[PDB]
Amino acid sequence: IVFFDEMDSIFRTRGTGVSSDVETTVVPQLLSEIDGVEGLENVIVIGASNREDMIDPAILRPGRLDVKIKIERPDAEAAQDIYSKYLTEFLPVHADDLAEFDGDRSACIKAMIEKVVDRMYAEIDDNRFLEVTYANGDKEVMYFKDFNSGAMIQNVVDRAKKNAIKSVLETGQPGLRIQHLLDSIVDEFAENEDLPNTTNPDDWARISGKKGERIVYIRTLVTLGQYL
Amino acid sequence: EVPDVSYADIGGLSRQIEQIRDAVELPFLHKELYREYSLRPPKGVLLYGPPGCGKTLIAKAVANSLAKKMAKSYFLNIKGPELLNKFVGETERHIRLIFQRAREKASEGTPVIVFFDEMDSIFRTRGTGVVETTVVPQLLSEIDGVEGLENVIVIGASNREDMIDPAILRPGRLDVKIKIERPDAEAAQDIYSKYLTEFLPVHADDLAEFDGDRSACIKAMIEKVVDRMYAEIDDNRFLEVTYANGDKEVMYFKDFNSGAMIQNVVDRAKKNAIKSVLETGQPGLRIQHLLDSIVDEFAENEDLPNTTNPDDWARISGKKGERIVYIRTLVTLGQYL
Amino acid sequence: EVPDVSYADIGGLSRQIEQIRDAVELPFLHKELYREYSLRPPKGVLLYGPPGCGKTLIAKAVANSLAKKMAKSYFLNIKGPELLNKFVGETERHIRLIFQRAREKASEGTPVIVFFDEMDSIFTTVVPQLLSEIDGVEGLENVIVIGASNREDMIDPAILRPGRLDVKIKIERPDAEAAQDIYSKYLTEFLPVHADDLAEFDGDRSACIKAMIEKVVDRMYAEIDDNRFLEVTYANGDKEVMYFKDFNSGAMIQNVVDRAKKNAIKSVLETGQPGLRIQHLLDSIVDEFAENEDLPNTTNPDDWARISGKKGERIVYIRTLLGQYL
Amino acid sequence: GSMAQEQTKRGGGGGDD
Amino acid sequence: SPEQAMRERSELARKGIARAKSVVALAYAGGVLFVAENPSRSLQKISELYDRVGFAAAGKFNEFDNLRRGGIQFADTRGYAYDRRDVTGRQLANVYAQTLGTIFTEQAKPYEVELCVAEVAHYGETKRPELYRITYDGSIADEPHFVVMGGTTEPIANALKESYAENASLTDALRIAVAALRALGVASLEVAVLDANRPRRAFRRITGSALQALL
Amino acid sequence: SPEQAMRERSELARKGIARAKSVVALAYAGGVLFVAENPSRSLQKISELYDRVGFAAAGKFNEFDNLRRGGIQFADTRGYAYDRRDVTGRQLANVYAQTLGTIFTEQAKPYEVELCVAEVAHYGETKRPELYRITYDGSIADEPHFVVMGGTTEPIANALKESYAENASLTDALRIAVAALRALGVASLEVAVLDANRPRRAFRRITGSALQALL
Ligand SMILES: Nc1ncnc2c1ncn2[C@@H]1O[C@H](COP(=O)(O)OP(=O)(O)OP(=O)(O)O)[C@@H](O)[C@H]1O
Ligand SMILES: Nc1ncnc2c1ncn2[C@@H]1O[C@H](COP(=O)(O)OP(=O)(O)O)[C@@H](O)[C@H]1O
Ligand SMILES: [Mg+2]
Repeated sequence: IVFFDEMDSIFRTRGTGVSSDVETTVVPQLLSEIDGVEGLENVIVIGASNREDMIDPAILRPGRLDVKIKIERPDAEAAQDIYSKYLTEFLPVHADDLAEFDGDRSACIKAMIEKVVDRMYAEIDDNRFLEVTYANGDKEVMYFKDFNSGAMIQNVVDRAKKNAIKSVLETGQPGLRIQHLLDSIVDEFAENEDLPNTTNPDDWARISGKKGERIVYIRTLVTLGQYL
Repeated sequence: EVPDVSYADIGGLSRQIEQIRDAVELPFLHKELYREYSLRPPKGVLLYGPPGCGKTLIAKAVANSLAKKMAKSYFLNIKGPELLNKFVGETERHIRLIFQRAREKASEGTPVIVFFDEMDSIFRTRGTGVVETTVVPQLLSEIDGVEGLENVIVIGASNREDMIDPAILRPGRLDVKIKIERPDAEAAQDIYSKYLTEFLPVHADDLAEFDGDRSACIKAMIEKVVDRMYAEIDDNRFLEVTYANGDKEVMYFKDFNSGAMIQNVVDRAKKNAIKSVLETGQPGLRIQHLLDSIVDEFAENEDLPNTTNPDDWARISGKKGERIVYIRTLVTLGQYL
Repeated sequence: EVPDVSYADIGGLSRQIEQIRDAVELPFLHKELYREYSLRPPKGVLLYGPPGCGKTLIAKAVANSLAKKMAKSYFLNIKGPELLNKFVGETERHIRLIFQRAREKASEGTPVIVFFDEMDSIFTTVVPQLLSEIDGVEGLENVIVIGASNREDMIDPAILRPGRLDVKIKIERPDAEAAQDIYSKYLTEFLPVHADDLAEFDGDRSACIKAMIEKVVDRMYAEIDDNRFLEVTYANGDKEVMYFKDFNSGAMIQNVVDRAKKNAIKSVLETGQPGLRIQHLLDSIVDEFAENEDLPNTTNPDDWARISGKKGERIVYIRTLLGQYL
Repeated sequence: GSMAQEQTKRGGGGGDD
Repeated sequence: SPEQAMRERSELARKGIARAKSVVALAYAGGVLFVAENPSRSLQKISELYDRVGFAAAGKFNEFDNLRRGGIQFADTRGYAYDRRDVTGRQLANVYAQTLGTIFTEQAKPYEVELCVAEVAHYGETKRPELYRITYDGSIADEPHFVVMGGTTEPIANALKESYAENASLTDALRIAVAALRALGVASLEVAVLDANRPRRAFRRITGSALQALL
Repeated sequence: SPEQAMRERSELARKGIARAKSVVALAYAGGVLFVAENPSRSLQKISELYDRVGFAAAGKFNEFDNLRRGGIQFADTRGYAYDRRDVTGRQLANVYAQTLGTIFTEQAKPYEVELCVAEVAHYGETKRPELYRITYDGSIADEPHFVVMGGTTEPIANALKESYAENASLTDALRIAVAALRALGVASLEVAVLDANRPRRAFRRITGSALQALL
């Protein structure tokens, strides 16, 4: 297995080289060697990149990169599955959370996992992340769910753990609470909402293809007489 | 040297095979006949078209057919970036040595074919660079010098013919151009037949419908899958092209079909068959496997605009006449009586 | 290039040959007359005529004739679309480099013809640079600037102003007589001929070749069902049919000759009897017209002008062969 | 109508003494 | 380009007619037979227009019922203004053509409808049944044997092409029409006739148990 | 831009007149002869306008029939307001020209129609037949011998130019007109005359077996 990571720097589309670097001499060598004058087995090249548009069409030609795999944004069930990986029974849990479940840690863990996703994917006023104006002028209110990721889940879990450590250091009560997770998720959303350009253009292209209208504006939802 | 390839493996390309026979095989088979009519043999043949349409396949097929047709022929394959050395020397020495060896083999009497693959890497152009700028002059001089030899033939292939400078493509050196178009329904059927052989295991359910007639079952399956792939179903919509004067264009998958995609469809169907025999224990292949392979291939290639090529866009704009403004990737009232 | 194209090489262009002679060779015999008169001979010849045909061949012929007169010859051919370096003034630099090479060649006592082709693609722009370079090279009267363009209307009249490119020459299609000339130039007497066709002319090879050329030219220049190449629609909607006589070109005729030779070789290697037959010529004509249906006619772009300029009127729709209307 | 910046590619060179 | 935009308008109307059910009308010995695939019991796609003139339609119900009503209005105003025997299927067809053309060019959305106007001779009279098909743009076509409207018309039109027989009785023409339509019970069929033998009002529905016996 | 709208309107109307069947009208001994290529039996492209004034058209049926109706309206209102012998082919032609000058510049889509108004003398009177041709722009042309409308006019016009003969009988003019039109049986021809010999109403259709005998 030869793994090419970030196939955007090389494997670029021939031509369109505004920068003086010459990709028209290196990528034909890759095309000739991968295909081969004589077919060669037992060697598989795997390429991972988040910019599939910049890749040259000849490389993505079937029979040369025949297997193509798209990893998409997680949904609610995928969010629960990802949370189950990080929120483990081995993680210390506060006595109050364990109290109502009578010492059954698995039930408490899965209940907290469900509770976190119940608000993370919820569509309320506080979760309105972005608003987009289409060519028709119609506007859609995109929430943080559309831009959710497994890395975001890991960051939320890490922030909750850090808050639990701070609480243990200051108050002295060991354990992790659900309110720690709520604070972590709201703080993470607040941190990530200041940046409007945080996704690749492929998401915008997919949205335009779904709506059918051209995207022209993006806005952040941060926030005369005779009156009696 | 690549053996085990012939025109019989390539299907759906009839005219182009005849042309490549005329340009290459005929001068070697008949020399006095050419001299009688004072017709100079074509020295250079270039192959262009959409990617994966079979330029290298035709190249190796003609290389083998030249050896098999005569009643000792030498085929030379060299790539662009292969003849590039970081030192100031050997950048041109290697090419001159290669052509001298080609002339030596021609003097020995054995016909020699030089195959310049991916001519976009080298010989493309010198004006747009944004020494590589000193490759095409001496190459053109050497080709002009070797033109007099009867048995020397130069073959080139390239996905993008626009990047190649017309100086090498002027009448003379590269006098023959061959375009390999995307397959159509009959070509698709031929390509499917080139792979869906009777030697592949077939499930008892499909085979019983033809009373053990393997050929009839296979050809019926090929026709069925070809009809399924080229049908204008709503599931087959691929692209939406926008023209400001025009209403719009609709592009289906059939506009970007190629033989490599057919081969991958067959491979995916066979993989599904293997998984089926592993999960249920029933050996053979089914039509459902082919249909699932087709739909999976379409879904897999739905997101990527990779199938589109500058040649395809040039054809579309020379068909509609209006420059494209936007390309969209399609993906999934009342009281009607 | 080798000055191998003589006057006999080009046919049907005798008046063009004489016009070129008047434009080029006349001042050489009267250079002392211009010097006494303090004059400037015109060194600008704009050859505007049919599309892909033999328009450039006339430039190869005047070069050969000029080589003959001083009895070593250079012909700098530049294509127009490939000269374009759109990005940022690279094309202006390329034009300066071409003219510097022309000046260097003019330093040597060998006549040099600087020819530009497909100049209708181009023309605040590169035009002032071209005019400045032409004015600079005007001092070198030995160097002759020859431009070709199939669309005289699109050419900017600035280059057509009096002075540099004063001499404009029109070119035409191959006429039946010119077709017989061009066919004779490739179909020479040395080509093998069929014995059965010789029986019709008692073994006179030259007469047989002439009769065969006349026959093939007549058939190709005939209004028959075999000449349905183009169908023309109009705003008035008078759908008419163009024939193989129209859009005829020498380069296409050479291709027809090449295909006929290939077909004759195939017939010799298959049937066994050597010789040439009219069937070979007809098959070559059909195949070459089938091939030529592609290059000029994608029929949506640029074909409207390519047919309207030659015919003389704009054509709404071209083809290749609501409701409640009553 | 755009400007470009060049990146050089060094060529091998070796001398003795 | 208005012309390219018109191609979109034609496609939208064609899409609406396909997004629906199929109707057939064919000539038989006693007149003309309408057989439509209709699940509802209240909403109908076949209607009397005048004494000897019937009407079938396929598309968007509110619109072809709008046309149904307009045609009824027209026919009765003429019949009263002149006489009953002066209103002919030909006039009606022509009015529908003018109206669908005006709608197709002037209104925002074109009527996604397809119409068939049928006429038979008067009582004790002899004359061949006339079928006209009016399309969404205003085009009108004179049919000698049968009209098929809405949905996928090719298979039904071909099956009828093989099975059709002039002077077929009512039962045979019903079998042919249901068979070609399948290419359905009394609970999913709307069947009516323009019986040329009736003295005045020729239109007559065939429903329930009588329809059950006929098929 | 007035120029671009004028050249766009002009090339669409013309892409409709040449997108239709062909009609000819020519003078012969007994008056004027209209011969049109018409497959339908109900839809007609030749019509009486007034006692001695006939009308032929080529284009979009709903529109030239709209003009047919408007002209009938006009002629009858004049004839009643003043007298029958006061309505002339010249007035009618002029009204059609004004109408096709107003429609072309004011309506959304120009009428894609080509009109020919014909007139003969009254009974027992002597005068040459008059043919006028009104184009979709609103121009009117005075024709001495024949008018050709719709489809490929130039090949048909060339044949009539060779075959035309003044004072040809009805049968000869019919042969000439059908011949030049071919450049078709009684089931694909619409033939009518403006017979100058009739006492009042000059227009008269020639159909069926009588047409069969004439051709
Ligand atoms: N009739 C056919 N024409 C073209 N390709 C075919 C045909 N039948 C099968 N193929 C498959 O198409 C694949 C691509 O062939 P080939 O390598 O010649 O394309 P290519 O010209 O090299 O493409 P590129 O130039 O983009 O690399 C082959 O693996 C072959 O199995
Ligand atoms: N009058 C002619 N006599 C001989 N060959 C001619 C003549 N006219 C055209 N040709 C042929 O046309 C080709 C030359 O084309 P050229 O003038 O160089 O370019 P272009 O096709 O762009 O005008 C050759 O095949 C040549 O033999
Ligand atoms: Mg290849």
